[PDB]
Amino acid sequence: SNAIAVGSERSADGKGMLLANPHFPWNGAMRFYQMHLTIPGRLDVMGASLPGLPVVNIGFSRHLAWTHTVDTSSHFTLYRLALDPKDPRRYLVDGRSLPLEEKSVAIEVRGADGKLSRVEHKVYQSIYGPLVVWPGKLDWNRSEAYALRDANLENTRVLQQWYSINQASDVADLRRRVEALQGIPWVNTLAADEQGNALYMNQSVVPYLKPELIPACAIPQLVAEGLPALQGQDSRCAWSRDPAAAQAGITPAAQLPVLLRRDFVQNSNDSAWLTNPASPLQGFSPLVSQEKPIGPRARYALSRLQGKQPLEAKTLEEMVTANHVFSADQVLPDLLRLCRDNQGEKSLARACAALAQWDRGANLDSGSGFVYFQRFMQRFAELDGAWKEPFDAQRPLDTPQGIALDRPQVATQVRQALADAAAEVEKSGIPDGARWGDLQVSTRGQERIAIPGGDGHFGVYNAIQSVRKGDHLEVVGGTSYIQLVTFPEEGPKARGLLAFSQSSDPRSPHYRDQTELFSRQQWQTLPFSDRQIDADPQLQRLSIREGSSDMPRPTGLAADIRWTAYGVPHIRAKDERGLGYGIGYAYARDNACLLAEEIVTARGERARYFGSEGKSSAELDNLPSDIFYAWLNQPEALQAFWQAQTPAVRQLLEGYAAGFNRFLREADGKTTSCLGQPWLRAIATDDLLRLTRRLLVEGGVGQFADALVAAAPPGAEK
Repeated sequence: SNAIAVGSERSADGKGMLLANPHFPWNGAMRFYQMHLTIPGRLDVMGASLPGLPVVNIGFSRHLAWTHTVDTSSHFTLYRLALDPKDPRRYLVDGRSLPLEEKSVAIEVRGADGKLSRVEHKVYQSIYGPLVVWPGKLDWNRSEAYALRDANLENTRVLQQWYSINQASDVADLRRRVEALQGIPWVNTLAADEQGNALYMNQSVVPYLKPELIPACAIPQLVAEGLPALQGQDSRCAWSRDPAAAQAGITPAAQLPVLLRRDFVQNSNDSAWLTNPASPLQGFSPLVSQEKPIGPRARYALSRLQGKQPLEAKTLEEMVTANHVFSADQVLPDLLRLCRDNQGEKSLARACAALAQWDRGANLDSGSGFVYFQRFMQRFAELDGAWKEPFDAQRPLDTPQGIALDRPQVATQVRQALADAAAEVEKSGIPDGARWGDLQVSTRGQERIAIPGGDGHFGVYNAIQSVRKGDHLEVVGGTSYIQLVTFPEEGPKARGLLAFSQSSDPRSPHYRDQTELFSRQQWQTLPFSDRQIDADPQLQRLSIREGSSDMPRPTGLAADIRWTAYGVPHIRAKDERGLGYGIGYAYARDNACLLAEEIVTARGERARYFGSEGKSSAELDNLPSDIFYAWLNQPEALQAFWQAQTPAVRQLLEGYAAGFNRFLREADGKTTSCLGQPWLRAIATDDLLRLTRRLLVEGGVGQFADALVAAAPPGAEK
């Protein structure tokens, strides 16, 4: 993801400005959805949300705009267990042998003969949490095992936190509300307001270790490799408690990175360190933020942001729409000289021709030199000491740079890498003169739409990730909800797109209408004021209600919904229950089948409906996925989560479930491709809690779902 907030000292109008370019999946449980929420007098926010959540996750209001990027802080720790020498199912803490707890979950599996069979699976747990096995790295033998403690399993505040963000007035209010609750699971927050403040916060839920414990409690070999691993045989390595923290064991808000400026702040998934290089952020826990070389996207952004010239909205938009492959700036000059040094090497002629004509872009009409450049860079990354100027901590924005062609060993390996890359490109089936837009597409029914952009690891700010499918590259994730917000006199001016369009259902009018615009890179107004909404010739309006009494006076659930162009709903209600009612109904109209599928996943019922050979939209096998979510979303966990919700959040969720179900009752297939399927059914608030918790652990134990399912104690092997 990318984010840039510009303040009064650098903006062309002297006010705040925000570019939100989150990079997220184009399908599944993290597919963004645009909506505008209003409870007149006290809530008025617009942006995009994630499936099943009745709050705006990235968006803007009258005076404020905010967005998020995945951060580099740890949101869990691994614990290396010391096993009981007498018993591999017991482990030692302060030399005392403790038994592992055993939790069995039962999964129903649809077999080839259509019958259901029951599968029982044991999940072993320690005082820290479940055991995890990565064969060859985190084993469970007779000496050691590994447990995982996820900090967000106890974060019952996540929905309250975004509802609170949705009510924030300006940057200072937003900061207060986030630091007060500490409900953000695993993202940075960047924001700008009309008075020209630009805010960066690494304010998320992070395991807390007092500084004196961190070197003693770490596992050096695992930490050096990138895992937050601690000594689990020592009770002194438990997360530290500080009553200023909102949650037992997490890092107090005052110890997390914050930068409040009036020039700019930026983040492209590196640490807090170089958010703005004029004020580096340093001295934090390694669980929080480290001074690691920035990736090419952030290096690109900083190359465009530094200096003293004022920044216009158009400048930020074109940082996305230029599709510049910034990694080429570092190697392509040296690479093209090697090409000029080896004319008549027939093995390099096509590659060198394509790389020389190339516009250095990932545009629809960029030539095949992009493909040659990608395959080369995949090999260049594996070479040792091939940079002319290696990374230099005192030049962290300008290094590494160039190829060390003057060393004949580097020259030999680089030329071989280019030959191998050329061979791979030509081995694969791609026409002569094919262009990048001819290769990378998003399928919509039986047709394709050409998609610009390229992988973010090549320094394309418009990051697009794709996989080979048949004859093409199918987009699976990247640029998603785009929002560029400025604050002129009359109200917030928001511009952007939802790259993959509002609806995942091929029957919907809003299945590919913004994707056509994304292909052409034509961003649109995001209408927010009543005047803007009223000016839309596509405007449609629906009022819905159901429930208690209903008279001699207004009772029950009620919402007013207006849709503007591209199927963007604007939901007005007098309370949270009515607001949720409108959200659930509108979301179901566009995405009922998606939500039903993701609820099956979060209920651990994939194998029941689809058998063991299928996968979830997260690409986990159905039965391991079911085991994980049956373990994650046990009744006791859901009940405790529900009991911790505020009245307002409970009401939002109750309304959402009722509005979703209202659409299902009335649907006749106009926009719903799965009517009649046994897994498309009425939902409950528990189902929304299952989705919420599934999202909660995406920064923690969820990433280890396969490792949890694989964790079993050794037998009698040598």
